Amino acid sequence: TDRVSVGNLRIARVLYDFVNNEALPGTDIDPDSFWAGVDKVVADLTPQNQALLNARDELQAQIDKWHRRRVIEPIDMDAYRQFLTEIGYLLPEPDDFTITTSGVDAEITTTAGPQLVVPVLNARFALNAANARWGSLYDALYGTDVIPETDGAEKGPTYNKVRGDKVIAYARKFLDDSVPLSSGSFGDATGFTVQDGQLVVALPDKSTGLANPGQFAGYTGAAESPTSVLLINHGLHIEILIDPESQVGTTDRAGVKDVILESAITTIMDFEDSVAAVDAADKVLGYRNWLGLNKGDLAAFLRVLNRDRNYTAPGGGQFTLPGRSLMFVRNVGHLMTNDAIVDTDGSEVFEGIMDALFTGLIAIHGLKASDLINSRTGSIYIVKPKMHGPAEVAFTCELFSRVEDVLGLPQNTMKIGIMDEERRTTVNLKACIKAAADRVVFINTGFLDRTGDEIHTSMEAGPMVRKGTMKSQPWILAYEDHNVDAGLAAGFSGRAQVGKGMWTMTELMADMVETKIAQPRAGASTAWVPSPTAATLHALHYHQVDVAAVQQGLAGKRRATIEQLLTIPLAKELAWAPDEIREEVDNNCQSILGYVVRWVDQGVGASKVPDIHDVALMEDRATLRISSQLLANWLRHGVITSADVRASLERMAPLVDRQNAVAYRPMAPNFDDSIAFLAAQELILSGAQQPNGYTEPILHRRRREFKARAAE
Ligand SMILES: O=C(O)C(=O)CC(=O)c1cccc(Br)c1
Ligand SMILES: [Mg+2]
Ligand SMILES: [Mg+2]
Ligand SMILES: [Mg+2]
Repeated sequence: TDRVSVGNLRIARVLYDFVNNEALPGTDIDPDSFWAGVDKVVADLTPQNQALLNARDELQAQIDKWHRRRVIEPIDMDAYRQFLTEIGYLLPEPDDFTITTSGVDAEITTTAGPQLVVPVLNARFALNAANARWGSLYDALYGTDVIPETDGAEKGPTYNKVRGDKVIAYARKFLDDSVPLSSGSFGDATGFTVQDGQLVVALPDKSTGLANPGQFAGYTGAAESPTSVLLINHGLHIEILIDPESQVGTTDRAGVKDVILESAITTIMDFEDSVAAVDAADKVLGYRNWLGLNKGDLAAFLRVLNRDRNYTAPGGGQFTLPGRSLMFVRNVGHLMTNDAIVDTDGSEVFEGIMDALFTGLIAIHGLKASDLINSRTGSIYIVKPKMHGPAEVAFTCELFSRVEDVLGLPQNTMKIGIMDEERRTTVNLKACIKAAADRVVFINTGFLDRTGDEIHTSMEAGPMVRKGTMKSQPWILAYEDHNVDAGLAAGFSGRAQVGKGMWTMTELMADMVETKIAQPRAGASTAWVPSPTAATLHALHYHQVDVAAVQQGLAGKRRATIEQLLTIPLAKELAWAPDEIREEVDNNCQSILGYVVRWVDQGVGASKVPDIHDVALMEDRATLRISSQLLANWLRHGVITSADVRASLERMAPLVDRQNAVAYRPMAPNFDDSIAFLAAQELILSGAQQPNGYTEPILHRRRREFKARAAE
C-alpha cells in the first residue's frame, strides 16, 4: 500500500515523508516520539471528538421537534428559553473573570488594525499577505474606486495626472486628519526636515511642527533632506516617501512620492474555509506553504518574504520595525475527517486533530531564526473555527495541551483565536472564553458561518428572510454587540483582540471605506479584509477611530440581552412578490454554482463570483453555507418548488460557464454529467440534512469523486 503503519494508524506516504524530511528537522523533536504521539493523541481524543459531534445532532433533533409540535405563531420566548436551558443548549453564565493569557505579541495585545485572511494553499497570495504589513496608499487609492473614475479621472493604460492629483489630495487630507500640523495643512507643505530631533514642515510663508511632536517616529536619509519621514498615530505607522525625481514626486509640491501605511498587522494563513483540501496531497501542499512561511524560505522572478525595515530615530539613533504581518494559522474545526490518515478499520482520522499536531509542529520553525521570528514572545497562534459551546472549547484546550506534550513545547504555547460563529457559542460566549481563559488571543464574529448556523438551527421554525436582509436582522446586531461586551468584560483590552468579520465586496472599496468604519467604532480592535489592498484602505479607519478609547468607554455596558440573541429571523406573512422570490433564488443559485464549480473541478476554495447584480463577491465555504441553507429553508417551507430550484440552477449554469474559460469544464448543457453541477444541486436538496448545514461533507465527497474520474 501507499501507507505507513504507526500503531493503529496508516499514514499516507506523502504526508509521512513530508513531516519526516521537511517539518521535523530543526525542531529537536525525535521522529519516533512524534509519530508515537500522533497515534496516542488520536487514540485518546477521538472518542470525545465523536461524542461532541453526536451531541450537536441530538440538540438539533430536539430543537427541530420543538418547532414541529408548536404551531403557535409568535414564538413564546420564555418557553423557548426554558426549553434550551432544559436540554443543555443554554448553560449558566459563569461569574466574572479576567483572562490570563501570557507570552502574546504586541500586534495582538495592543495594536488595533486590519487582519488579513488568505488561503494557505496559494503560495503567491500567502507571500503577498505576509508582506502586506506595509502597503502603498497611493496604489490603493489610484487602483480602486475609492477615487471615483469620474470624467477626466479615469484609469487608463498609463498614469492619469488628474487622477493622481486626486490621490495626492486624498492622502494630504488623511495626513491632516491623522497627524495634524501646529498650523497649516500638509496640502501646502514644500519640504520636510529634521532639526534638533524635531520634524519641521516647510510651508510657503513659514515653517511648522506637529501639533503632537510625539507622533514623529523617525526618518530615513539625511536629516536635512530626508528620503522619508515616519509618523505614528493610534499605534500605527505612516511613512511619507520623498523623491522629487520620481513619476509622482515630480508633480508634488513637496516632492512626495507615496504614503505607505502599516496595513495588515496580522494575517491568518487559512487551512479552513478558503481552501479545498480533501486528501493527503492537498494537505501536504498546504502544510509545505505554512512551513516555508515559518522558515522564511517560501518563494514563488522569485517572490520572497520581506526583511524588517530600518529607520533613524528622531534623536539620531537607529531602530527597526517588523516588515511582515504577524501570522496566525486557521486549523479546520471539529467536524471533518480526512483519509490522509486512516486506522486499521479503514476509518478516517479527525482532521482538526491532525491540523493541531501538524500545523503546531510546523509553527515551531516560526519561533526560531530563519537561515525572522513570527512570534518573538514564544506563542503559536491558532484560529479554531466552528466550535459549538464551552465543552467544545474545552476539548480544543485539551487537544492543544496534549499536542504541546508531544511537541515538547511548554504548556499554553499554542494560543486560540476563538471564532464566535455558531449560535451555541454566541449564547454561551462568556463560558466559552472562560474555557480557554489562559489560551485565548482573540474572539471574532464570523458572521457568515453564524448566519448559516442561524438558519439551520431554526430550519423547522418557518421560512427565513432573504440573504441580504440577514445582515441587518436583530439577532445579528445583538450578536455583534454581545461579542464585544463579553470580550471587554473578560479583560480583552490590552490583552487579546476583539475582532469582526470579512468585507466580501472586493471591488467596492469606496463602499468599504465608507461603511467598515463601523467595526472599530463598535470597539473592535481588528476586522477581516480579503486583500493587501483592502488592508491598506481599512487601516484608514484605525487612524480615524481611537479603538482603545472606544473600548474604554464601553466598559461595564451590557447592550444585548439573551432574548435579543434568540430572535429568530423568520420572514413575516406574505413578505415577497413572485419577482423578489425569483431574484433571491437566481442570486443564490448563481453564487452557489460559481463557487462550487471551481471548488470541485479545480480545488479552489475561495473565488470571486459576480452576484445577480453583477457585484463581485469573495465567496468561501461560509457564504456557500448561507446560500445553500437559505434555499433549503425556502424549499422546506414551500416558498419555492424543486422545479424552481432546478430551473434556476440550469439557468445560471451557462452564465457561470461563460464567466470561466483552461482547466475549466462546462457544466451545461449536460448538467447531470458534471460532478460540480450535481454537487451544487446536492448542497441545496440535502441542505436540511447536513449537520448544522455544513458544506464540507458534500464538497469533499464530490471533489474526491472528481479527482478519481480525472485519474482514469
Ligand atoms: O464569517 C465567517 O464565518 C468567516 O469565517 C468568513 C470567512 O472565513 C471568509 C468569507 C469570505 C471570504 C474569505 Br477569504 C473568508
Ligand atoms: Mg429531522
Ligand atoms: Mg467562518
Ligand atoms: Mg486620536
